[PDB]
Amino acid sequence: MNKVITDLDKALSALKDGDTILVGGFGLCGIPEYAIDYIYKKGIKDLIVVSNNCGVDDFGLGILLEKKQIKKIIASYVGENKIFESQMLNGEIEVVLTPQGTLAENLHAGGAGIPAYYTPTGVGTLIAQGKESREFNGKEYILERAITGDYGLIKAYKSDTLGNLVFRKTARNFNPLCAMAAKICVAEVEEIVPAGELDPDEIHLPGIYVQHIYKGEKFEKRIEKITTRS
Amino acid sequence: NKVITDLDKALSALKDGDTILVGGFGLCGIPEYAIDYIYKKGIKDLIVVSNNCGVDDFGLGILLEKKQIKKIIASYVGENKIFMLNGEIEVVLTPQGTLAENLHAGGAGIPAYYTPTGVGTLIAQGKESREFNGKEYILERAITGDYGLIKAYKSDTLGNLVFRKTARNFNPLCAMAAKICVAEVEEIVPAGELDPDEIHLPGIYVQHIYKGEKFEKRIEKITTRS
Amino acid sequence: REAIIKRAAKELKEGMYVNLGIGLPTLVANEVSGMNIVFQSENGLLGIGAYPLEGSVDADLINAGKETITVVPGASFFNSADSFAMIRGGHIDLAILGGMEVSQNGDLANWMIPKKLIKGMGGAMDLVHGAKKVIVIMEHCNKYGESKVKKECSLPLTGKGVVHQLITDLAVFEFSNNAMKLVELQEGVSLDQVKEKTEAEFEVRL
Amino acid sequence: MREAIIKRAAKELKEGMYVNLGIGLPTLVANEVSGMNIVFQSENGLLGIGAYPLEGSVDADLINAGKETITVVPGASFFNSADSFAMIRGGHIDLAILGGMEVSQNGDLANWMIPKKLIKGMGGAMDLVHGAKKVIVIMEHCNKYGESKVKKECSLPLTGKGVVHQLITDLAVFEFSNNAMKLVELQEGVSLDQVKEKTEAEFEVRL
Repeated sequence: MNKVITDLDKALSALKDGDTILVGGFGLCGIPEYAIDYIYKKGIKDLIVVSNNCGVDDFGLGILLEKKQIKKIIASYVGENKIFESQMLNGEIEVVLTPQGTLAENLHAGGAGIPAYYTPTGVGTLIAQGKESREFNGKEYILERAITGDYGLIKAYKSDTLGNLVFRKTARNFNPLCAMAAKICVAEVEEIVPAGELDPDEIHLPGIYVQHIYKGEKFEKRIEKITTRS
Repeated sequence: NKVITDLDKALSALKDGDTILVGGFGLCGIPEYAIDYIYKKGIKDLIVVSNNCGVDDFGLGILLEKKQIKKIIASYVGENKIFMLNGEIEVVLTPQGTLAENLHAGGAGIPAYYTPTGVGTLIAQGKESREFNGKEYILERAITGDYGLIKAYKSDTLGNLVFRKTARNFNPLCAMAAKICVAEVEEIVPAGELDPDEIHLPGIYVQHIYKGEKFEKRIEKITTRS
Repeated sequence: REAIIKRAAKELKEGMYVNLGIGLPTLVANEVSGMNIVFQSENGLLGIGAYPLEGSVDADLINAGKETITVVPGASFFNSADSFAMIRGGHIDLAILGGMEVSQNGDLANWMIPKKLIKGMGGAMDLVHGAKKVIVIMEHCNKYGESKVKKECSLPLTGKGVVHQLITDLAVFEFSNNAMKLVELQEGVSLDQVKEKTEAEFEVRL
Repeated sequence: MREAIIKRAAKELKEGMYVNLGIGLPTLVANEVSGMNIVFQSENGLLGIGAYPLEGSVDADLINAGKETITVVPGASFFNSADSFAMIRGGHIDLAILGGMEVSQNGDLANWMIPKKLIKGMGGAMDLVHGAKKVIVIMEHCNKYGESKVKKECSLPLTGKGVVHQLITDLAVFEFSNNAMKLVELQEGVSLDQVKEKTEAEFEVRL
């Protein structure tokens, strides 16, 4: 049961126009650079993308906007991409803005086999439009639906050969969520270790959720704003 | 520093009728000292949420002696004999996955959610059902409680916890869904000794931390090989 | 009974994630030892290993049946909600369960006997819905000669139309669209023998 | 302007609190509380935010909600995005401080969108306004046109309805109870009449 691959095609070859991809990362932090690069070079289009952000103009999911490869995106914030808004205003891309916690939980629900759940978040706003509303215990909630995808594209720190993952710092974010909610999950990592090397009690994402493991040679890890002290 | 040397510091205000969420799976990962404080003090009419009731002479089974539990929400009593037909205790049997997710929802501010589990059984009785994509799901409600009583391996002074093996189970869920959580642990270390990426439960969920001298950690069925 | 376990062992395939329910299904682990298989424990473990050595026992490590166990290399631990997210989320390939009764509609009753045995469902109701394939293994008749393969269950259901495959000491049945079908006879069992000890209506495919 | 807002907002931070600071103005409040035991939460999966790193301790994998490189305090923890928002939505954060474009007399808040002008998204703001035990908005009292940002009804898309517990501006401090707004404090060198004059929202004077 070796999930390790040295060529992303062994993973993404079946990815086609119109597919739904769940993509980890918060800004440029914890993004799957290689899978994104792979999609960029292969030219796949009419993609439905689920991700917290769109990256930036020249990096992350943003590079997919160049050939207009994304038809629709579900995200809680963008803000950093001029090329993005250009396509948004023109309407070349459908944008569904979702409260960040709703996006996260929708993904959780999708991986956990929960079709829908109620949330206070978004009550009495545009987000509530077209959604069932209920009262529970004297409070107002709206119905949110699970999100699932064809491919999860995630980034992590280490994997073992079983696909058990550990992330590091804030790089983790949405990555495990994108894994569990996707039919096929491809994890790219900085290091791959033998089964047994990751302690069972230190493991963040059980390998059952990872179909393919890919070790990146160099991740750029671009920083949007470098802030230091003294 | 949430560290206490006396359980009464954490539990003094727990009264009759209170709802308590108790961690552990069978006898594995049970808050022995907390259960013990309650047996001694004789709190009555408790509503208890725990996956099991423990066993006749240990765990939650303890409280049954003096009948301190009026109502218990659990998924399995199977290991317990004395454990109802009297009617002195109301038992709401809940599917384990639903129990876990109810608690999780309680800690996460989610009032209700749908699950396929229990459809077409007695479990669905008196609950809303609904269809999503050709499948039926029933609506389940969050569980919350006044006190979480949980067991973990190790804590720092900020209440960050790590659990050990299958001892984790329900424990973190009980903490998150409870107003006041007290955790009993085998080791306490200074803040900074637990790696940020190694922590199972962030200390924000833990109001009090208690180091037990000795946990019995009883084993129900000891099975060995060759 | 060996015929049950061995026949069930053939349903396991390399690379599967499998949950074995308590009772008969736990014995299946011993027949599969030459395979690459990950066993899940609903109490929060992926990667159940062999039972430990006397003295190597650890109280913090047990299976869903409360037995002391060990883990395999690359095992992972998680909490109960994580655990049933995995199960409910459809990530488990195979769940093998025991039963008191199975009906022709694929219904399983395995948790209670009214005013007799009340113990509980545990995680069985989650498993019957979540698992990609659900297999029930069970003795065909009880102590007293009563058929446990029925037109409809007389005991409270664990699930309705949730059983894909049923394996008894007599036969092997499969379930498709409310219909039960006999697909195999156990060695030394006759079609007539099965038709006799089975109340459930089924179409024979052999 | 901002100084009086920030320093007054800082007074709301108490020992032992778990706090979430929204981007923009609120982040500045951390600077006024340099030695205090307070845990700052970052919605991207960290509890225990800490100072910006020294040169060379810069780590791309470690950032705040604002995509800035940071460090962590002792006893920090990392977790995933669902967990972060479970913590927030579940009511575990004592205080969320947020900026705003408008606040209505009913406690309504608009801070995520300006139609056909500013469209970025709401990020975690919608989650925070409901979940936090106390929600404080800190805002300049009037816009660049000298127009009141404290209104009878918001003109901008709502971040949340009746979510604001306390509103701190460069002019005054207001509190909300019963879908009703009270002026409980005047900022230094500000007159009751200046506030009445610069406020559209109807309020009770509780000085």
